[PDB]
Amino acid sequence: LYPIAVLIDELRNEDVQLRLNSIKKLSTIALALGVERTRSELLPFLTDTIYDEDEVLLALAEQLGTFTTLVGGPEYVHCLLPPLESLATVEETVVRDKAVESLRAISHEHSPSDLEAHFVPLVKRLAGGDWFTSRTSACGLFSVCYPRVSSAVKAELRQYFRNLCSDDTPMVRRAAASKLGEFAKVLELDNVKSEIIPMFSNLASDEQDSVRLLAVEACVNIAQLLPQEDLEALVMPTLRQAAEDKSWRVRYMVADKFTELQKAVGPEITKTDLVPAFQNLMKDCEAEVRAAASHKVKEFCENLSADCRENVIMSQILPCIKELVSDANQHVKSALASVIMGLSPILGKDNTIEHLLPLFLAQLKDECPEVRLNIISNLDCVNEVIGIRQLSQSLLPAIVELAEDAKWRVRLAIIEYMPLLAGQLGVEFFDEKLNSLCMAWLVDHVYAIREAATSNLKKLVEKFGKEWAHATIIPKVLAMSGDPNYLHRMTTLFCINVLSEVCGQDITTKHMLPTVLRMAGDPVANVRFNVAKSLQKIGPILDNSTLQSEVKPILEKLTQDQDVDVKYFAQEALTVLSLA
Amino acid sequence: DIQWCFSQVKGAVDDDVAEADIISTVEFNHSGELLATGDKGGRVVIFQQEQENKIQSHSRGEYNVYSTFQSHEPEFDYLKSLEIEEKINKIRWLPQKNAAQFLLSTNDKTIKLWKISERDKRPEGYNLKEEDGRYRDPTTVTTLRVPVFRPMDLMVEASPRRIFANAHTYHINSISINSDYETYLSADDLRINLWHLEITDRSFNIVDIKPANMEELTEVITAAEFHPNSCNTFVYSSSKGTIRLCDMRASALCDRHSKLFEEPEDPSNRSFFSEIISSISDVKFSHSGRYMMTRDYLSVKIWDLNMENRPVETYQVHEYLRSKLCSLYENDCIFDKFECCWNGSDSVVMTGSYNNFFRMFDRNTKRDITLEASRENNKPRTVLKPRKVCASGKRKKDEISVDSLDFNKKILHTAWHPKENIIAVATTNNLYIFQDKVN
Amino acid sequence: MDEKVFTKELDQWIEQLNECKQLSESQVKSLCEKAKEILTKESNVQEVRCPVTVCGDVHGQFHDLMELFRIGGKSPDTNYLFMGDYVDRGYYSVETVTLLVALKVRYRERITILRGNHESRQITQVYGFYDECLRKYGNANVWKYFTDLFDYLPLTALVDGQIFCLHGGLSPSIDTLDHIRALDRLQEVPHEGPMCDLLWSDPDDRGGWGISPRGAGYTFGQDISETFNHANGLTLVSRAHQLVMEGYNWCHDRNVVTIFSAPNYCYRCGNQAAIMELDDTLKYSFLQFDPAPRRGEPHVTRRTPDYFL
Amino acid sequence: NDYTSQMYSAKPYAHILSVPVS
Repeated sequence: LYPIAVLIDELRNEDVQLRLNSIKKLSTIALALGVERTRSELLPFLTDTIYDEDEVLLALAEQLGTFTTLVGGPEYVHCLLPPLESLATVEETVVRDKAVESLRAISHEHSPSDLEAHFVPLVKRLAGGDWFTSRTSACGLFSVCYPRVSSAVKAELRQYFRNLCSDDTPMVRRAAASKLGEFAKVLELDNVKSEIIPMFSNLASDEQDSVRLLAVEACVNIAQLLPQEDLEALVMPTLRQAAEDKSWRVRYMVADKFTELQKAVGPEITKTDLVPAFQNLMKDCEAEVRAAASHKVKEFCENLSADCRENVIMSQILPCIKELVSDANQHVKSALASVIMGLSPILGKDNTIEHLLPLFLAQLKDECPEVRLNIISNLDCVNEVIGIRQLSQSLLPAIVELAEDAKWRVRLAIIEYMPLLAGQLGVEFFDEKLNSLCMAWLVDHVYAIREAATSNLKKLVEKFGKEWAHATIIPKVLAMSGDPNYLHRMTTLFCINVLSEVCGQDITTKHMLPTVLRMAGDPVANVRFNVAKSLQKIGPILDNSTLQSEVKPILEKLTQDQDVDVKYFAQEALTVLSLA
Repeated sequence: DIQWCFSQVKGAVDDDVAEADIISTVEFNHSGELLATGDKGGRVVIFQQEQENKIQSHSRGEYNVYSTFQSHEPEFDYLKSLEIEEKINKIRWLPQKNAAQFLLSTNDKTIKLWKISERDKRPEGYNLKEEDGRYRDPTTVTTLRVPVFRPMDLMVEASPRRIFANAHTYHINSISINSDYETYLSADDLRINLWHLEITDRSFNIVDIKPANMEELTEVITAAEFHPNSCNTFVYSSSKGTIRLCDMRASALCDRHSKLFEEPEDPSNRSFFSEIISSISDVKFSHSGRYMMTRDYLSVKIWDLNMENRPVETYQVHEYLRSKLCSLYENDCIFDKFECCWNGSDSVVMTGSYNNFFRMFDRNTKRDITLEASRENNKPRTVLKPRKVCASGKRKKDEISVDSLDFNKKILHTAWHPKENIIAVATTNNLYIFQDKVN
Repeated sequence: MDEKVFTKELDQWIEQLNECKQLSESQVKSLCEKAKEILTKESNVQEVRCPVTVCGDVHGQFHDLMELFRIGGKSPDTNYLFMGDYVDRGYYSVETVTLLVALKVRYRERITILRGNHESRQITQVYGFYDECLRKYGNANVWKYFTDLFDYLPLTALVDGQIFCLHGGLSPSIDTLDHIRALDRLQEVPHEGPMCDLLWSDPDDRGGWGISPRGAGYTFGQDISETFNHANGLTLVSRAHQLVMEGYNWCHDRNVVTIFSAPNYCYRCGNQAAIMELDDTLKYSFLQFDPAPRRGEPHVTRRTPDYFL
Repeated sequence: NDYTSQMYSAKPYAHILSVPVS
């Protein structure tokens, strides 16, 4: 009982953190006081406490939303309305959204009688107030309280909504345009056709554009409702007027929502009206519009009329892409190149080698490394269809020119991408041409590149197998371990560490162990305690006999060096390996 | 024609004010009740109107203080490490959202966003202590009661709600809430950003005229604005005379304007100073939406949104100083960022001047008056008398000679009640409230 | 006994600091005492043997330090030899200095940190370090701990007796390291004196002697530097504390080299940075690099943001 | 006519000019 009176005196406080972690456990205080005590005297203390911060109210809103049972259940849930209503008026948008969410949540608890008695009047008060924050918060409650009321109440609610969507501020108007779709989803179809379409058109033709750019999503959610014999009589004019808008924001929001538009309006209306609008979008005057449009190329063509797919593609879409590829804006090419590939498995090998391959080579000679990165990463689509021979005849210039430039970020990227290419292309061509690049990276100057190639060796070996490993992979690095610089020697040790656990115990014991023992005598101490670390890591795969025969005496020697770091690490090794 | 009658005075009463006593901006509310005044040093003050007590109708209430809060503290920007300042440049009132009254505020490099709210309730009682603060024994607790809210006196507060800091290289000098209660802009001397009111960690540069080699600075931005009815028309000024009018519909980056209002300079005036006396100072739109005043140093000019190469009207503020220009340059008074303000319904203009004069030209009747703000020669409910300046020696008991004006009391900032005729001229240290003579 | 738990505690501290999270005052006090009792042994001149990776000014730019660690190999695999300047306008100066001192305490042999000119109580108070301590810790105790710790830092460093490293320049009253061994380091560096010249002087392309604009130290010319170099039997002098556009710059007939390690100094000059890699054969090299892309900064992006679509 | 022989106006907006560093 004492902690209860502790917590109670933390609501009224002067520290935001103490108030926060006291308000977090309101359920405990409620269970302490009880149902009657809470409903009688607690909530009136939470209704007026609007002297607070963002996160305090943000937690209080959810906590109040979850009290549907501490107050008693579906008889007194209508006693949490004052505090949530008084939360639905604050200015911080996140608090308003949490309050609206909790209101929609607890709306599923009132009896329909209690619904029509108390909840609907709450909607009328909130959607008829003066402070436009109230109306904004009320815009999104009709969806959860519509279906379970009487007819006259339904008419009243629709009248309120139509009085909302014609407000004189822009914020109310836009926050009603948003929920237009969620509201129209539940309206009966005749009521939809009669009332929703006029408000929808009035919105879509509003004087602002921050209000027009939501009518597009409204159009998607509405067109997913009407029968096919109406999508042209009611919706399509609005859409055709949107796809030629004067403010690029609406054009963008049309582009970004193109595949859903197609799915909804159906392939007939797509093939009839969207393709010309699609081209008009792709030849836009702004950058971001072309960005979105080009980004949406593949999925668009991949859902056209199954019969006339290839015809319309080859007849209309390809010249637009042939123009796009030679653009001057970076992001446009960066977007297009990464998605263009999906056209080959649908155009077929002949049309591919005829048209696509020319601009593939035109892309692979770009100047912004991101373009080449995308077009190299996304090669599986064309490799599955036309074979990697004709492309691999010329890919090597791209990879080589990419993996030698100045800024090491792109080198790191191509090293990250190398495993995919090697696993997708073939091992013979790899060992014939590319195999020197990994060895050239292993001794790179920038440490990050060295670690990248280090992990790349493991990935490549586990991809192919240890046979090709002991064929064309380890011996050379062990030979390289005799460089004049110590960093490359430690790098060879790193490769041994990352490779031992996969290159087979026999191959390890027969090839790398003598190298480790020889490296254990390097003059500089860095290599020596790194050798200690390597032995500690590699111990498990070895045998106890090998340990006792060679490793243990080396550890005893290394525990006696002139410095202290190797001593410490060798003590650690002996300890956690039971070699003490 | 209307008459102006001294009706109040505020602030200091002496003539020995310190540095942080110089009223540096004055901006009425949207309705007209409140009236901010952010003098130097950051001490934003807020004057509420005494609402109309229905017992007295004609006497529209005088102004009383409502709150007070420091805006900006001194600072040191170790990166450049010189003198980050504590001035107040531009106050702007967001519309009515709830019982609060928000308002932006800006020193030279960081825009806050304050809030003015009211509190009239408090809790009384505890469960671990008594009201005295003397703790009871943690075992003596036997019953539990919850703190309740009991009425109290009225109280206000001003908590910094957001801070849009650290984005501008040079000095911010303009703000404008947009048209849709969601965005706004803020134009430094070479860039322009476009914030979002509820996101304090991003921006969107939208205009940049910085030459690659910083040797050739030709134009600098001096004021921006939006359109009071359009969502996509901001009209940032310049420093050589031009007033570009971009359009955020054609292309996102509005470096490609859609108009260029520019006077075709006349060789009959350019002798030694046109390039410095032809710099715009504050480009204001009009409550209608069409005209757009631009008070330069020597002449108010009313442009039009449908006539590029020429103004519709023109007025002269203190044209008798075109000879004194030379001497005025000798004490840096030739550089002085003045400001104007429209009528509530586009019928009258006004602008500050030298020696506590503030003319107000007229749109329809082309008449122009010249008042004078001074505490001594007047009393509440008196009537002001139009003064008269004289260029030559014709000084006959009703004028003030040109060689007697004190170019040290400059009425820079003014205001105008958005509906009625209660102007608020802000002198070097006071906040005169010349009310109209209601009849 | 205590050594094992202390090493584990230091490992936890380093792991936590690696994601930019500060510590508590008790931890700072314990680490400062340990650093005191460790650094009290090392003399003014310190002979650290090759291999080593020389560094330069970091000036509190933590992300640049992380980029350096990603470029020149993670500690303690690669040795390091810093040249002070962990303060003056870094965004995370306290994090940088505590990371460096923690690495020094845990790896008292691998790493060696010299003394900078800017780490003096008045200098850190003026140039934002005191402000950073106030705004992050809520008091000035940690600043005092760091300032008193700064006294124990060695003046210079030596590599095989040929490569001489110091924060700034030389002094007219100092002729060889024998006076350096005689000089006391347990005192504040004044605005005048041989130590001030050691920490504040600079080499100049022009001849003669000039006064540094910073109000302290005197700029030694080519002649004095060359006479010192051939008198002491050295090959070159490695210095820092001078911003250069191309990261590193040879000077005075390749005798004195200037090294910077804070790319894009003060976030506006937009320079480059490099670290002099030193090998066992003493074939000095350089590894230029650019500042790492960061996150969280207020972006003035010409590209449209997500709120304006 | 005027006698402040000059042909520049970088005076009022001075800090907009270099004032670059240090």
